[PDB]
Amino acid sequence: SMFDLIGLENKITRHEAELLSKKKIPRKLMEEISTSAPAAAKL
Amino acid sequence: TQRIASHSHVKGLGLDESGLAKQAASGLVGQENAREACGVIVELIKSKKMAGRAVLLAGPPGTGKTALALAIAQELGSKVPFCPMVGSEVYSTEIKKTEVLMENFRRAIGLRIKETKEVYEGEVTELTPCETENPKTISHVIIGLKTAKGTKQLKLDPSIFESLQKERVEAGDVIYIEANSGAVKRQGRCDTYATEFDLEAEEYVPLPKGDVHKKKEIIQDVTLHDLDVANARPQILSMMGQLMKPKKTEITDKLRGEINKVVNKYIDQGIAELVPGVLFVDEVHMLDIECFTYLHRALESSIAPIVIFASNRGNCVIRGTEDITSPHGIPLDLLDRVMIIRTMLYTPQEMKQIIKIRAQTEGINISEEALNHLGEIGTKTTLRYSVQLLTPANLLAKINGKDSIEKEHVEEISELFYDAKSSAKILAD
Amino acid sequence: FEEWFPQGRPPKVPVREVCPVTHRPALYRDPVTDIPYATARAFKIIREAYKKYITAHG
Amino acid sequence: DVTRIERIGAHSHIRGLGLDDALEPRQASQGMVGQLAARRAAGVVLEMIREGKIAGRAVLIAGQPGTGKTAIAMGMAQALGPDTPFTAIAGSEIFSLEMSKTEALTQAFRRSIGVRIKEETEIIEGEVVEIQIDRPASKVGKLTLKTTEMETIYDLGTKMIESLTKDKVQAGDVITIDKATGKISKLGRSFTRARDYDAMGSQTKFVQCPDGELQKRKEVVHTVSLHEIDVINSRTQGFLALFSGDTGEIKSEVREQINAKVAEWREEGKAEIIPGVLFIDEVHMLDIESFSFLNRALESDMAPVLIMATNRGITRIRGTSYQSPHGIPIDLLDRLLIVSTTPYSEKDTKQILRIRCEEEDVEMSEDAYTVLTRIGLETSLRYAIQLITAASLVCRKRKGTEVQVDDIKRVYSLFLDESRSTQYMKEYQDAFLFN
Amino acid sequence: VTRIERIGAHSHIRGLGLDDALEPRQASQGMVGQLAARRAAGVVLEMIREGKIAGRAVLIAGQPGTGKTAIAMGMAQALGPDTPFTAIAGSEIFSLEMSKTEALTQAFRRSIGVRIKEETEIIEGEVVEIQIVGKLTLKTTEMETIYDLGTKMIESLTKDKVQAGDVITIDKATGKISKLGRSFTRARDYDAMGSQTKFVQCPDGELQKRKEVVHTVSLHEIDVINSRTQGFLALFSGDTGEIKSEVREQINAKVAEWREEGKAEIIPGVLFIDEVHMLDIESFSFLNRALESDMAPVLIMATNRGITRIRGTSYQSPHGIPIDLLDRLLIVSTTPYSEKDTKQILRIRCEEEDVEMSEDAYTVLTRIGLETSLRYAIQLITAASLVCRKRKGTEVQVDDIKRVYSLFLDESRSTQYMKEYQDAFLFN
Ligand SMILES: Nc1ncnc2c1ncn2[C@@H]1O[C@H](COP(=O)(O)OP(=O)(O)O)[C@@H](O)[C@H]1O
Ligand SMILES: Nc1ncnc2c1ncn2[C@@H]1O[C@H](COP(=O)(O)OP(=O)(O)O)[C@@H](O)[C@H]1O
Ligand SMILES: Nc1ncnc2c1ncn2[C@@H]1O[C@H](COP(=O)(O)OP(=O)(O)O)[C@@H](O)[C@H]1O
Ligand SMILES: [Mg+2]
Ligand SMILES: [Mg+2]
Ligand SMILES: [Mg+2]
Repeated sequence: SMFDLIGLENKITRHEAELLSKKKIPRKLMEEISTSAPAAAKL
Repeated sequence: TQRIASHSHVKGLGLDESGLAKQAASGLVGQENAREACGVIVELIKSKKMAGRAVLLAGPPGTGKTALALAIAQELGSKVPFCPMVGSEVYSTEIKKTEVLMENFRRAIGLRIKETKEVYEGEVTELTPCETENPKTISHVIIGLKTAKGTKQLKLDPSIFESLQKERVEAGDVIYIEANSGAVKRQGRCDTYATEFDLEAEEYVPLPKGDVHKKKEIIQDVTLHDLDVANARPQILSMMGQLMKPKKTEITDKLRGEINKVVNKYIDQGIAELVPGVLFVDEVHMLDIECFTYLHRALESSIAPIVIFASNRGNCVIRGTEDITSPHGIPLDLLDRVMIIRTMLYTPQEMKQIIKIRAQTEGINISEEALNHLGEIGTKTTLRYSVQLLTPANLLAKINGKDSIEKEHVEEISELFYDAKSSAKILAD
Repeated sequence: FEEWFPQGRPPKVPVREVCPVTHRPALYRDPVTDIPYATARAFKIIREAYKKYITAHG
Repeated sequence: DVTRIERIGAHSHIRGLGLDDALEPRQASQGMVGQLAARRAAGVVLEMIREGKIAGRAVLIAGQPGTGKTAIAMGMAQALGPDTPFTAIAGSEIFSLEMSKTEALTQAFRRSIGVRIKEETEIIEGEVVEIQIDRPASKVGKLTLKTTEMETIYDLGTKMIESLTKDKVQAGDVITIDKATGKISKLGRSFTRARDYDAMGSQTKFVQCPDGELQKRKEVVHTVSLHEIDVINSRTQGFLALFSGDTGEIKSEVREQINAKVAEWREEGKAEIIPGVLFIDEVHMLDIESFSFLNRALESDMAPVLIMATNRGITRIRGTSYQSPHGIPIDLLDRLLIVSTTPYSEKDTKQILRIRCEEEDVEMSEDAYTVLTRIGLETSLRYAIQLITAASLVCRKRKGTEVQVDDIKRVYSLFLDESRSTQYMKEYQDAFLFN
Repeated sequence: VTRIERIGAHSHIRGLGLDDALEPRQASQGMVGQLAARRAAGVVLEMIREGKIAGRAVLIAGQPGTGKTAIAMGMAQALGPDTPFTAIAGSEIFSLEMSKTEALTQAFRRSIGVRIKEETEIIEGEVVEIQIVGKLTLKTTEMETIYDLGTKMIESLTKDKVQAGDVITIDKATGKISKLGRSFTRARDYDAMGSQTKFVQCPDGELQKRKEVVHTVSLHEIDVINSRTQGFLALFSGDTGEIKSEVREQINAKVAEWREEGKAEIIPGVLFIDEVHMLDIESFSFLNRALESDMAPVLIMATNRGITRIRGTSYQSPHGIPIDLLDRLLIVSTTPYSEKDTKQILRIRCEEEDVEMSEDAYTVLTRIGLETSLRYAIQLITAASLVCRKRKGTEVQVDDIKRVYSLFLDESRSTQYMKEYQDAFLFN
């Protein structure tokens, strides 16, 4: 499926793909998330 | 538009009011007799009286046949449909050659549709029914419509209440109501009620400008072939048709007759106006015998456009025949149905004029001695070759920091690039 | 009849909210204070003011 | 005045064959000039078509180019009228990528045979004077129609109520109701809608009130060709292929079923066969396979009258190496009658030029007529015809009223015929390609 | 590692090897000799870059092995990847799916790039809470906002099953929702993950960003997309059929309007048709008219034929092209290589193939190439390299060249040996 191209035409967009590439979670952030593991009022 | 083509300098037949061709005007040089006859052909097209009249441009290569056809097209304007074709295009893989020919015939007959719609559009301000005693009974439905110009109240027929609830029209909704049917159509909440905090896109629209009641004229230009294609395959059967490849179809004469009837009805009703135009078939000698025979019947039709053929083949064997030679690769039977306009070879002076006009259109500064040298090259070789040397010589000059072509640049470009004859000489050796 | 012909009062024009921090046309509202704002700096200022207020009040 | 779809074509002057009651052609009638023997033969063939008793009669119109073969065919078509089908095809039209040549010839033959269906229908026709529809929120309704002679109140069923609502029938509408299927058609309005209603921006003319009884037994005539029946029965969505032409090779079993049921419909009173004409112009473009099919195809009882035209002499039959008269095999030539057309004289050419000038609305002097007749005799008839139009345009350019000799000489010098163009091509032959 | 692209017949060529003044440098960028032809190719490349003049045709004509395709590859490399360069063989147009004229039109339109700019306003953020009227709460690393939801918007949120913790993009111009992924967190770790699940960081900056995006397409792609409802599928399968003239004309006019509005840019490229003498008279006649269009790319052609029969006709013409099309183009002529040029070509090929050869080996291989053909010597380079490696050597010697010369024959020697035993071969 890593080579499936036509399946991406109905699933993603080039700008969305660039956003996904930029904002992918790095290893250190997952390590930190595993290591660590708002009342509204109408003013 | 912006890019410069081989014919981008042709702006029309340089004819005077008396129908005579100026020596050099509208980008055309010489071809006086051929431009005058093209002028009579342009008058024939604009007269709209005749159908199926054929004219053959015949003459040596590089004698302006295609330039004269595009000049006729420029003279006719953008209203008249001018359909260029080349004879190689009839050999389609989806449909028969006669279908390609008939389709291109119908592409050159234009139709101009005139639609006049009366609409009452605005933001709804009230939807109060008018109760009454029957001779709860309502006799009218009052709708108040607001636009940037003002407000209007409409005493609509009571039956519109069904459409109002079907369209879910509410106060503050922008709608439009067509005069004829009286059916309401809703087009979104007025943008004056849109906040920046709510998320919707289609459901908001700006308040209509102009008067609440509007009379709109919509003019659409179509071809008879456009109607043919539209009525041949209207757009689960639609799902299968759109999944499968929508090949061209051999449209039947029944459909074309029905469409002719409908267009005649529109012309009688005044809704539409016909604009018969021109089909230009360049390299017509690529057609085969079956195509030429079909063209015999096609040119005799009262619906056919005016067709412009071009050939340079001389006495050549007709395609699809064996050893049957004809004066232009066209059977003599078709040649009896066409008027022939001869095109003649250019003089060195005319070649220089064309080279100068081309340089002007390409935006190239050419020196007088360079122009003379390129003209003399063009009296050898061909006109097309000498024209083609213009822009590479301009680039060579720009490399050498010269804003104008000097003779040395023409010499160098000629030394780099060769013409058909020099290459034939090299091949022979 | 009243189902088919509801006498709906015309919708009130919304309040064109303005950001109290920069006095620009409001584009957002903070979910926690329900106060509109127009920029990230406005959001930070509003949340700092809100934590100041909530510390002062209790 | 207004530019119609149909303009002045190459045969727009042909209105018929120009014959009397005894089929003796007139010198100049219905746009025909000369061709007395050919026109008399065309009249006899047209009578044979109109009698319809004989199937698969083939006539070939053979003659020199420009002698009036297509003109005679168009005259036959005009004198036949629209009731009798007349399918004209170019011989090159049968070479298709959608179907075989034999399938194309079958569809051409079956297109030239009309089937005139008749059925009786119950038709209600009257002015809506009152309509009441009551629905929950089953539907009930009451409709009253008037026709000057009577006024009847009807109690409406649910399906009729649905149809009336869909058609949006209102009082003052002159409507027609087909009792056989409930289809509702509106002929027109009888008076305006209430002036008090806004929008409704129309003041359409009001049709006159119907007369006689409300419900009448009406006989209606519907004509379809055999090809339409075939295409409709070929598949579930066949009717769409009548316009797009996406008809594959229709199964022969379906065609046999249709031939049988049509024979039953003509033994019964349901339909009448209208056999027509298939005109294959330039028939020499057909190959040996098409002629061989035409041989057997004319022996069918459902075959129409086949008219053919060709100017080829003894020439090679396409797809073969054999030479035969007219480019047609002797086996098919045996199955047809040949009608020969003769070259015209000075008087006939002048009369043809006069008729063409009349149809093109070109006023032209008698000296111009003489010089143009000389040109047409020297060069060709069609060339002179095209010089008529060119000289008209040149005369109107100079603001003249009558095309004179100077205009004809001008357009002659401007536009070349085949002979002068060929001479100039030979004079500059080295400039043209491949000598 | 063996990438998809390996050492081919033109891998050593990385441009035309010209200077700023277009003066051809000997042995530059992999090109050797062909000075006049390389200068002409540089002039044509400048024409292509300028773009002002549509439908200029150039025919690179010469003897076999004289670098015509080498010059074409150098032009393709020197020309940037931004500019289209459609390289096809003459035989690629003879298709059962579409007419030859359609194939040439598609090659023409593929060689014209159109670069379309677009600005959109989208809201991208991480979903904090959703309440079924409706309310949606979004946040970034710098902001938090709450929106009110319409009927269609709540329907879209429900159908896509947007759940708290997702990162979504909503376009204000169209009101459509796209789920970029779900943010990873202490509680959202699982033992297995779905195929669609993508982990993504919370978006930065402001929620309502203003975008500027530029799409690079070609006229052929636009034609195919507009050919039918699911036309873009044909951009993969190639089952485009024959695209109708209506679609092409409407696209040319729409692109003209876009360029007038400044939305799109047109990047005219090159259509290289190698071995062009496979085209028939119908193809050449179509090209004669096709080059007169203002959307025509610069056309480059290559052939080695002399005065030969035009395909589809009985006529003989120079380069197998009718003189109608020859008058419409400029001809660049290649020249046979000298001994020095042959040796330098062999040296560059050895350097690309990573082959170390002795000087005597260079002399003998150059003699073999001059006597038989350059391509044969190029092939013998790697042949002798393999034979030397099998010998556990580190430098290719003359003995290895003699060995491969005896193992692999050329056209002349093979023909002589075939004629010697012609009684055994078929249909002599
Ligand atoms: N009389 C003329 N005046 C100006 N330009 C001309 C003239 N004749 C030809 N040209 C130009 O020179 C080139 C000749 O090509 P074309 O007219 O297509 O010749 P052909 O008759 O071989 O088709 C075109 O670019 C055309 O615009
Ligand atoms: N007898 C005639 N009466 C009137 N017009 C004729 C007659 N014969 C020929 N014409 C006209 O002269 C032209 C000759 O073309 P056509 O009749 O098609 O000849 P053919 O079919 O024999 O080649 C047409 O415009 C035709 O209408
Ligand atoms: N100008 C050149 N510089 C370097 N190598 C060349 C040159 N021309 C040809 N070659 C070499 O010869 C082969 C390319 O020849 P090619 O261009 O295909 O000849 P043709 O003109 O017959 O197409 C390649 O293997 C390449 O190494
Ligand atoms: Mg031309
Ligand atoms: Mg005829
Ligand atoms: Mg090559």
